[PDB]
Amino acid sequence: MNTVPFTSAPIEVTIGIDQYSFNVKENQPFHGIKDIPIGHVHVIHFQHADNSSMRYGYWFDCRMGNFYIQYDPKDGLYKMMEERDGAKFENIVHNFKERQMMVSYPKIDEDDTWYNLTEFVQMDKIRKIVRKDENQFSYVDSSMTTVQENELSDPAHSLNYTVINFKSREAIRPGHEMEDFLDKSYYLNTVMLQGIFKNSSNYFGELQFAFLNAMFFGNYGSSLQWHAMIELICSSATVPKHMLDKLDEILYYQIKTLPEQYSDILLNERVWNICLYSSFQKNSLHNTEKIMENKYPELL
Amino acid sequence: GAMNSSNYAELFNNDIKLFVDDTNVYRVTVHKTFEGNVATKAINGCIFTLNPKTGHLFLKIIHTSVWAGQKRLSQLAKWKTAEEVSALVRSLPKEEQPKQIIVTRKAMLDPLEVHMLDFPNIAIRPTELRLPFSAAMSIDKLSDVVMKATEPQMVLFNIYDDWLDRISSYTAFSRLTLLLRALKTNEESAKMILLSDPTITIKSYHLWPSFTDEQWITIESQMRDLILTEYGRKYNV
Ligand SMILES: CCN1CCN(c2ccc(N)cc2)CC1
Repeated sequence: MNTVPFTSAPIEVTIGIDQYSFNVKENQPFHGIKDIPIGHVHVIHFQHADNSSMRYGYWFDCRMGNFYIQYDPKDGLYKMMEERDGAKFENIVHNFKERQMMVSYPKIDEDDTWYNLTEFVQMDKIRKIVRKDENQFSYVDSSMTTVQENELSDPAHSLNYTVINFKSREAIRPGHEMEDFLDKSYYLNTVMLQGIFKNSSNYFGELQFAFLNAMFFGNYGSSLQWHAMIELICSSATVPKHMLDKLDEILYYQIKTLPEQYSDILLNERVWNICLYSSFQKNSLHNTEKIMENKYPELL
Repeated sequence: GAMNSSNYAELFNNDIKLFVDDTNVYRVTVHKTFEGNVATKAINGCIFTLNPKTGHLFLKIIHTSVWAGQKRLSQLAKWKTAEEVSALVRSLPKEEQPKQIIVTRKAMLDPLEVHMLDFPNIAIRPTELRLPFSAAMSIDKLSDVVMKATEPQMVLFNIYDDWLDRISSYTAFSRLTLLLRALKTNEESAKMILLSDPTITIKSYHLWPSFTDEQWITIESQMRDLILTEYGRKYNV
C-alpha cells in the first residue's frame, strides 16, 4: 500500500481520491491519504470550499515515484510534487502515520469498482494526452480544452485526445462515401484500431480516461471524446466479439458509478438512444442497456 | 446557414450557387401482384440542379437500371444524388464551380457534405423555403427527355428561356416559382392557362411559350388566381 502525504491543509477543500471524497476544514490537521492500492492509476482531486469553480486534480501511479501534495499560496491551489529523497519521504510518512493524521483509502474488499473503471488506463498513455513531460503525474481541470475543440487556445494546456470526426477524409474512403458513413467499420478497425491505437486495449484506455475526466472534473471536452468513442463502435457493423463484450462491461460500470444528479449534463440522449436502439450494436450491450433502462429511463 | 425569406436576394448576387432538388430522383408506380401483394416499379427520374442567377439547369437523368439489385432505394437515392452533384462540380472549371449548394430537403445535407469533403470551401446549405421544384416533371419537354432516356444522361437547359433579355433574375425566379407552384397545385388548370391561346407558341429551343411582356402579366395573374382558388377549394374559403 502507498501513501500521498500533505504538507498541510491551509484552505477548506473537498478532496477526492478516485471515487471517494472527504471534506477538510481550513487549517485542519490533515496530512494525507494512506493505504492506496498499488497496481492501479489513481486521481487525487480538489474543489475549494470558497470557489466551487475549477475542479482540478492529478493522475498518478505510485509505482512511478513518491508523490505528495503542498498548497501554493501564490497560485492558490494544492499542487502535486515528487520527492526524490526516498529516506526523507519514508521518514515523513511514518511520522504522519504514527500521529494518525492520515485518512485511509476506504476500499471495501468485495469492491472492484475502481479496477473496472481503470482496467485499460495506463499512466504512459495519460502522459501523451496530457503533455507536461517534466512531471510523472498529470494535471487536469474543468476548463481544459481538447485539441479538437481548439480546431473549431493554449496548446500546452490541452487534452490531446485522438481526434474522431465522422465527416472527415480520414473517416471516409473516396468511392465508399455512403458505405463508410453508414457503416464505420473501416474507420474503427483500419484507421483507428490498426493504424492509430494499435490495439483495443489502448482504445478502451483512452475511452475510460475521457469518461473519468468528464465525471470528476466536469470536462465537456472529455465528455465529447467519451461519446465519440462509444458511437464509433456502435456505428460499426463489424466489431470483434471480444471488444463488444468488453465495451458492455466498461459502460456498465461507468453508468453504475455516475452520480444520478449529473446525468442531466454528463449523458447525451442522442448517442445513447442511437447506440442502444438503432445502431448495429443495439442488441450487443445487454448489461449496459439494462442498467440504463432502470437508472435513467427518462433520457430514453 | 439556412436560406429563407430574409436572405432571399442573396440568390441573385454574383457568387455562383446551385439549388439541388432530389424529389424526382427515385420515382415509382405502386401496383398489385398476381398474388394480391403490392410491389413497386421504378420509372426514370432526374436530379434538378439549378443556377438561380443564370437559369442554367443541369438535368441529370436517373435511369431505372441504377436501382437494379439495390436495397433501401430511398436512402440510396440521396447518396446517388450527392455522387452525381459532386461529379458535376468536379467536371466544371474552377471559376464555374459554385461557392454554395442549397439543398431543397435537409436529408440531402449529410450525403452531399460527405461527397464534397474534397471541397471544404463550398458551403452546403438547407433552406426554409418550400420551393416547388418537384413540379419540374410537369414541364412537358423535361418530362419527355426523362421518360425517353435509355441510359444515364445529362441534359442542359435554360429554365428561363430568353427572359433575362428583358427582366432581372429576381423577377425571372419569381415567375418560375409561380409557374411551378401553379403546376404543383393544379397541373391541369395550370397547363390550360399556359396554352389556351394557340397563337402563342413554344419555340423549339424553349420550354415555355413566347409571351409578350403584357401577356406574361395576364398569365402571372391567372396563376395567382389558380393558386388562391385551389387554396379555397382545399380549405373551403
Ligand atoms: C437535455 C440537453 N442534453 C443535450 C445533450 N447532452 C450532452 C451530453 C454530453 C455531451 N458531450 C453533449 C451533449 C446534454 C443534455
